[PDB]
Amino acid sequence: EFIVVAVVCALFLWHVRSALVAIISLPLGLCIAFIVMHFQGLNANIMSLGGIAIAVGAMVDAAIVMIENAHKRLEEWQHQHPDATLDNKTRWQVITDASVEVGPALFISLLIITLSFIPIFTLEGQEGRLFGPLAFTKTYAMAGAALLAIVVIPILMGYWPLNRFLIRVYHPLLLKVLHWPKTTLLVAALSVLTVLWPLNKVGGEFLPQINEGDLLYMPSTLPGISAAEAASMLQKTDKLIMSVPEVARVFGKTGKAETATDSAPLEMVETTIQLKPQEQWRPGMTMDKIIEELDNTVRLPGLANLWVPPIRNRIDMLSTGIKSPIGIKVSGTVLADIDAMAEQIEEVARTVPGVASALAERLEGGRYINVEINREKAARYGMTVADVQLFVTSAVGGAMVGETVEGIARYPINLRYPQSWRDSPQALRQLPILTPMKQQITLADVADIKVSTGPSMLKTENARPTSWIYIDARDRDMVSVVHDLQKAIAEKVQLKPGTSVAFSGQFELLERANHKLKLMVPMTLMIIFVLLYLAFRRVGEALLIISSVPFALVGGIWLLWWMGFHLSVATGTGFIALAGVAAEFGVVMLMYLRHAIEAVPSLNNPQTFSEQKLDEALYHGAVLRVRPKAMTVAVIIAGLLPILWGTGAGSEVMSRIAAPMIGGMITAPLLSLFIIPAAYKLMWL
Amino acid sequence: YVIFEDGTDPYWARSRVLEYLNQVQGKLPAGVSAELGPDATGVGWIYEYALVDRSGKHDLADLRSLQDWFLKYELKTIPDVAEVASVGGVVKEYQVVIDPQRLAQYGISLAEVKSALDASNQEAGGSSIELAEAEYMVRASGYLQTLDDFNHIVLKASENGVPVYLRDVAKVQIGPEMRRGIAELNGEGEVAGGVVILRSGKNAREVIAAVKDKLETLKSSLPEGVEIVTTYDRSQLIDRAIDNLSGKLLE
Amino acid sequence: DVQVIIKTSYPGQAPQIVENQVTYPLTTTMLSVPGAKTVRGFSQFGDSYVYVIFEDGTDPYWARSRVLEYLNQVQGKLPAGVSAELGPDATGVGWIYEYA
Amino acid sequence: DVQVIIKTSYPGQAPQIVENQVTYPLTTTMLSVPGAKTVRGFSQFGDSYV
Repeated sequence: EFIVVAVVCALFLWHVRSALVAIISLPLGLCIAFIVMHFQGLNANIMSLGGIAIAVGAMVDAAIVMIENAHKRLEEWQHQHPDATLDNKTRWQVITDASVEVGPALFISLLIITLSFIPIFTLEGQEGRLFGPLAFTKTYAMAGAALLAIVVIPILMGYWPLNRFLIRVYHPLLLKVLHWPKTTLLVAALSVLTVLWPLNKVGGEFLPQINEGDLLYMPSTLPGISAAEAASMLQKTDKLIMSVPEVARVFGKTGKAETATDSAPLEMVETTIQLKPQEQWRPGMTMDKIIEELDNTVRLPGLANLWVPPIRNRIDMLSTGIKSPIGIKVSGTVLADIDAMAEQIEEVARTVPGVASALAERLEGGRYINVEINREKAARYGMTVADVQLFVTSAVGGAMVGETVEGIARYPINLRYPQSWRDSPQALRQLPILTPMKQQITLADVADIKVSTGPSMLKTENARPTSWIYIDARDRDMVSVVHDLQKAIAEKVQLKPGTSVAFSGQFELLERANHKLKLMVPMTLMIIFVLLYLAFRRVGEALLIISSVPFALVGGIWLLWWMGFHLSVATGTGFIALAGVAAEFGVVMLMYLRHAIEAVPSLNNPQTFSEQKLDEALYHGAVLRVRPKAMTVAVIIAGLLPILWGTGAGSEVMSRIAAPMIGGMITAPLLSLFIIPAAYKLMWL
Repeated sequence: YVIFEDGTDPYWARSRVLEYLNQVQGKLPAGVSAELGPDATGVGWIYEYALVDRSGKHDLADLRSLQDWFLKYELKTIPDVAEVASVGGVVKEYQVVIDPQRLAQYGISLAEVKSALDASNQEAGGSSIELAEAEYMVRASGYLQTLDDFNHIVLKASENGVPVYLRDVAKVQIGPEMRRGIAELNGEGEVAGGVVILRSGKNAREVIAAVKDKLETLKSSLPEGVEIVTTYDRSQLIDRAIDNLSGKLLE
Repeated sequence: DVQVIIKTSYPGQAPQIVENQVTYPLTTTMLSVPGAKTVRGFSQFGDSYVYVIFEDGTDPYWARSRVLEYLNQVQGKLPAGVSAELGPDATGVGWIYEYA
Repeated sequence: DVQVIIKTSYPGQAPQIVENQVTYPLTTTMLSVPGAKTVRGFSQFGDSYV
């Protein structure tokens, strides 16, 4: 990004030392940002560096503007007086005057950017913790850049073909626009109204699928399997997963590790598949196709396959508890009603075209061998309840009795009967019982043993039983399938008194972030308007240039639709950031145009029917002011194209945040170039 | 009661008292154990109600059990309700009274009766077998459920003879535990009630609103004839004071 | 988020018994801790786990110090041999390195 | 400095037993406390200080 920005600056100014003066603002801004975030206590991660990479161009624009202005002033001075006659005194004077002529506007523009992206600190929770560092570092970098531009840049600027084509292409369009401004504003309104077409096709999700070098495999199955069978299933599924050429290691495991952070019982597979470096396969096999091949290769009837990254999966399980991205919780107080409702919902969900699989957790899926100890019979032989259940807690059981020490180690002891006495319930009814009377009897003479069903594990959220339903959909959108499931389970499934249904997982966080972003726009607009009145001291110009963000939004959403991205929190942040850049471009344009209209033409209008010289002032404000705007737009787009076309680690979020800004910086400036002069001419009359 | 200096964190004090509690626990008697108090104080008694039954049907011992085992748990879930206490009523107690004359005839001492009574209320099964198809968990009964179970336990086994049952030395019955608190309404008679205690440093109006909403939405699940009559409510004073101050400011 | 794990062991007790005598008094007691956002909890044939997740902007150690007090307050009601042990100072996302 | 003392009593146990069963699990556990600079510890015929 730094290299490309330097190249663009050197190609636009065609002066090496000017390019150096322009780019020296980036390293010092980076240094200031790093110092401030070290003082605060942040570390270097994807978000911080992403914020700095996003702020690169927004911090170089203000310096290149002043550099171009000083260039023009020096050129004019040289054109006025003979060459080969100069000294440091007059040069320093003219450079300082040229810098002061345009400093305040760009300073207030950088302040606009900063304090208009500041309102994103209101995010709370997962998205807040994710986007905190980004906003922090972006604000720090922009503040340092503004400080340097208003303090340091003049000093080292005083110490140290293409535009003709732009003018030739701009002249006639500008004239024909100034001829009729009303029709121009009308076609602008229509170009804003034509935004409703892509908004429907753009999807919706919480966050992009940030892919890493590994991925988890956690299938859902019934708890009715043994230990040896579970180990055999693990072995066969691991050997089947290893059959894919993009797998280096496979470490499968069932049950739990010896830690409190793992509560998984047996019958629950959790494998960690390690993928080879992506430089070891055909450059056309993405992660989605690898997941598809894995899903198609390890069918293994009896499992509901699920593939997710480790970090994201564990963060989801921590924040919500549902491993899958989409999930439905059925609450209530009765277990039978909850189980029936979960079964119904699970059976209805797998008919949605986008869903790939759906599985509900059963509550009553546990087999019990109930031994009702009759107290009358147990008393007839003279033995308490404890004495008759010791024959099943220790003989048929094997509970621990103690532990032996060996240096530092310790190992437990067991005690139980042989295996031939726990074969079948009929083998229990024949258990030999040595009564306290030193007698021989069976277990059927003192207790009735039968087989039944009941709860295997009781999950309760907020002290209320709940049943979770895991949904898996990889082909269709997230919000689309969520709305489809809502409609389906609200149409063809009837509720029962005492039970509720709630969508959880990514959808709750998505809705929270959506509400926050929806209520966050007014603050940004108000800050922009305040800082604009602070610079132009008029409400007219403030509203004039603040009415330019809609074009930016239209362009951003169009580019989002064109690139195939979905609407998420990253795109929201992108729009909240693009608003400020659009406002900054409008400020620059209107400031230059205003100086133009202020200098010459304040004399002819008092004589009515005088519009010939009013257009020449606008022309002058669109002949001398064409290079700065083109340069700002070029550097803004060039400092963002790299992170847009980037394909690496963590590039998903940055590309999603950059796409809206690059989309808007092509539509808002191109339209502003014709809407600002038109509306300003209309306002001056 | 340990009262601290001014400007002290309400939680720093508890965290510092826990350490000295641990330090002194090593010196207390065998079975004594010092338990910390709740996160509220005496001034936290925000809301108080009484469970009235104008039908002469539900006895005094049922109202208190209903309170303790339903409302103490339904209201405790409110965000900032530090505690819910029960006042008045009667607690159900299994009283086994022994006759000296009939106890001497059999020649049994009280120690054996106690050891046999307090050794038949365990429930634990710690095995796991396989039925040739899948896992099979192992249970084991042992909980005491009804009264006849108390008369069906044997104290000593007579070799080839009628063993002595608890029904032979001691008779069982239900009774009221020694009452520690008595409550009563206007002039009618004793009544069981509850007391909501708020957490130190939180707003009372929101807690009262939530408590009233829950007690209202629970009015359908209560038995027929039982009603909850409020005896103390602090929201009325809050409303009156706020209205008075607002009117004063306006005038 | 800020999560505290409470793992209790009840040797050989059906899920319902361990849920009535161990998990319920813990899930209903931890909901009164200052700053507790939610309290998940599930009991198995011999164990009971309770996850207390707190609000945003809460000290990771203040939460543990405040959960210890309510753990002590509820310890007097648990069964004879049951004892609730606090969890480690990490969470599920803390699984950094794994070897075989 | 900020010092915390942990005194444990094991009646009548040779230094090695009290060091293996009492002092070692304490010295190795207290080294994970946030902010613990060092953890000294020694066990005697009946006691263990950390």
